[PDB]
Amino acid sequence: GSELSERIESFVETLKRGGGPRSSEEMARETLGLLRQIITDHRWSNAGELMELIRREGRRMTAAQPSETTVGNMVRRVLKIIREEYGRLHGHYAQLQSNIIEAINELLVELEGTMENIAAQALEHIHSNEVIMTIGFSRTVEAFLKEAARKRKFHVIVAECAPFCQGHEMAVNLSKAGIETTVMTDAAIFAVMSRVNKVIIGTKTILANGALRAVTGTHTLALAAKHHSTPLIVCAPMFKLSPQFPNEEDSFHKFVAPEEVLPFTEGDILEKVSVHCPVFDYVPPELITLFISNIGGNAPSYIYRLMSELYHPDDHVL
Amino acid sequence: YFKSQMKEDPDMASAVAAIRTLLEFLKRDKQGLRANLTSAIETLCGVDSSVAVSSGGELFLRFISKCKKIMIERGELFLRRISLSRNKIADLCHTFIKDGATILTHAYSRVVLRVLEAAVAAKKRFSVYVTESQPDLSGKKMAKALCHLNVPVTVVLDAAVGYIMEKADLVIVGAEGVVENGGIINKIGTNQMAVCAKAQNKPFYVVAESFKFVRLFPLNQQDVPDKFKYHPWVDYTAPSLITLLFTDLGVLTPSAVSDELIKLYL
Amino acid sequence: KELIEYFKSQMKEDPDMASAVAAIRTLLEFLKRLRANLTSAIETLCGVDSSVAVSSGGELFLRFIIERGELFLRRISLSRNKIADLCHTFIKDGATILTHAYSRVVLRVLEAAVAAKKRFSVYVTESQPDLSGKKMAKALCHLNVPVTVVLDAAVGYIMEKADLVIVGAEGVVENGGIINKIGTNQMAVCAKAQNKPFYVVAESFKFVRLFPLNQQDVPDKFKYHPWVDYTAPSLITLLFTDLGVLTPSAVSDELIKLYL
Repeated sequence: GSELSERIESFVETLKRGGGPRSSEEMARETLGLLRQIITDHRWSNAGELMELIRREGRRMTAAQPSETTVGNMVRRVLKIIREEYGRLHGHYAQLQSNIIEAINELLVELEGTMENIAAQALEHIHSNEVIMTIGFSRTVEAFLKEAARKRKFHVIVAECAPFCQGHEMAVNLSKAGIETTVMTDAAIFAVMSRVNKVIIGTKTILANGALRAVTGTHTLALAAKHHSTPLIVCAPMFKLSPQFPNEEDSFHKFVAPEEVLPFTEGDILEKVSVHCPVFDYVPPELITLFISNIGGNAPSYIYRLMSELYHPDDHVL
Repeated sequence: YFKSQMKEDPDMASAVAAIRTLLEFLKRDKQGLRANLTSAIETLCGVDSSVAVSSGGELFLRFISKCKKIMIERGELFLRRISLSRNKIADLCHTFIKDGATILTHAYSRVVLRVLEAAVAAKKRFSVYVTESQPDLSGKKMAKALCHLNVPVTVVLDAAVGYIMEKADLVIVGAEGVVENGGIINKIGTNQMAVCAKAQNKPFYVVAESFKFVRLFPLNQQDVPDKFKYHPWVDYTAPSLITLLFTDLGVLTPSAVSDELIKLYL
Repeated sequence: KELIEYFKSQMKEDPDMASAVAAIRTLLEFLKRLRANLTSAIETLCGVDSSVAVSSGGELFLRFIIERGELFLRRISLSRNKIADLCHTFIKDGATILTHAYSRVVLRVLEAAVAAKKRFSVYVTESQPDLSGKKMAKALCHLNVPVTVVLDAAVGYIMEKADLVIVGAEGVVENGGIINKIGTNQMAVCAKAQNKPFYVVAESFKFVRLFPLNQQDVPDKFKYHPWVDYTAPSLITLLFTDLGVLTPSAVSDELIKLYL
């Protein structure tokens, strides 16, 4: 009844006015739960109206915050599941809901298992007496390093982001487990080159041409890695695959208040100074080497193949 | 033969002209029809030496995979799909142009012109640079066609390709054929401009339809067939110099067109 | 003006010289019949003939300078022979030469190579704005050389069939680049992309006090559809001048010593 609508506006408002869950896995889980509840307690006598309603809700969620491509992936996966069930049955109208609920539950179980599946492949790409560099705070790279360091010993260098110094928390968490981490600013990135053996970083999402969207300063790291010919492996689960190619996207990066960059107490010079604080950036696909996910490492040229199964081509525009 | 008298419409291309000529001459029979179709295709390409014409003829003859009722119905629908492919490509490609951007083009191309007209219909402002196309003057005719679209245009010599490269934002050109690896076959003044764009790190976009997919795997400029080059009129572009390809099957990377070519059974 | 008649007559009389050479002849022939008027004559000559070579020659003459005026042209007369002798060694039998425009210095180099009992093929660019590749091919065909003419748009198609690239230069800049025909930068880029040697042949009176960073740094009075362009020194392999073989990084010291 009204409870579903109330949860819908609450989710939309908490997505729009600010950030939601700290981890993307929880966000995906609650998006799947919201979609399942929408499917359950709604009146729909055929698949077409259900898909239309799901598409409308996905469009509303995307318009709430387009900077994050997490809810839209869940909407597209649900639409693909609906289409697959309809093709299996009609190719009906009686046991569709139970099949949909089962598909949602298995998808949730797989999403829960992605973390362990990714963490299980830590020892293959990491050796002893190696130098690994990470930028920012990521829950996947941290698990990778902590699983790889329980059997070997290496060196990790963590660089924090200038506006949001989230790398300090990552360095503290790693050093609490005995990894011998280092803390340094973004300026000394080219200087620290020529001594790093491997680069392992995360990303917010993966584009269609193999590109990815990550925190600011990742483009400089990729350029330095390409200049020094060091491998660059990105660990990201399967729900970060965005089926949209990189367009012009003048609003690709998220712009926040200039308070983080420049304090409000600067004086009268703030009336004629332009301050911009982008959050994300664009990394060309040619600067990436490997893509580690829950089904195994894959080349950047397998992104379209991986995406084709996940999302139906007609749902790319949603 | 008969392709010459369907050239009354300048909007349509030579490959589609051969396709519709084959469709019209199909309903003249009085299996052995495959040999007749092959001979008709050979006579069609004997007048105009284009890879696009041969690929389109092969794709047209591929629908085989009295009992002629089924066969005839496919030609008109196929022609309608080629007709809608241009609009689909324009719709998919017009989103990559921003306000105030500079666009560099090589020679005349109806697909590029349609994409530009769609972008102008999307309320966007941009400038176009066209190479004069010294062998046959087609860049100036493309500029003349774009003149009445209220779009600022300027024709430059083929020699001055690397001089204005830094002033361009993106490069979009057509293609007379897509090879298996991922490269394209276009006018002679294409490979060097692509090399200059790659050296300047400018994006390189290619727009082509699905009937221009040819099954060739060249390794250099001399690996292309001699019948297609005829002062050569066609060259080869490496797939590593192409950023994205916009076709009627969706946006495809240079490494992703090989799978489409294999699945097309051409 | 008061010297354009002499300028045009000198251009009409002998075809072997260049615009800078003709300007030098006009200058030292009007010298007998001073800094201000000489500078005005150089300025009006540069205005009438828009080329960096004329300005470079006039400035070098003004710095060098009646008994001292003969040395400059007496030296530059045999400077071409010295450059040809220095450059003809780098050509091997069976090699392929890729030229862009028509220049007498590279013609002398090729004729010295053919006089040294060598066999090679020459590819020339038709020079679309003013047809000079055809003129070069017609002037070189009667040297018993298999020379063919290609289009301006075919530079990237015949790159794989060329062993080395030899082109002229109308002016050398401080960083080691050259100011050549408009279609030279793309040829240099294509040669660099295929690891093809790029040899530049020029004299010593073509040095200018210019340090361009891109195509927009070239003065508008020299480009005038531009006529010339800028080539980065990183795309040049070697330079052959009358002052010996010079690396692109060594041009700055020679320019400083020459006092522009």
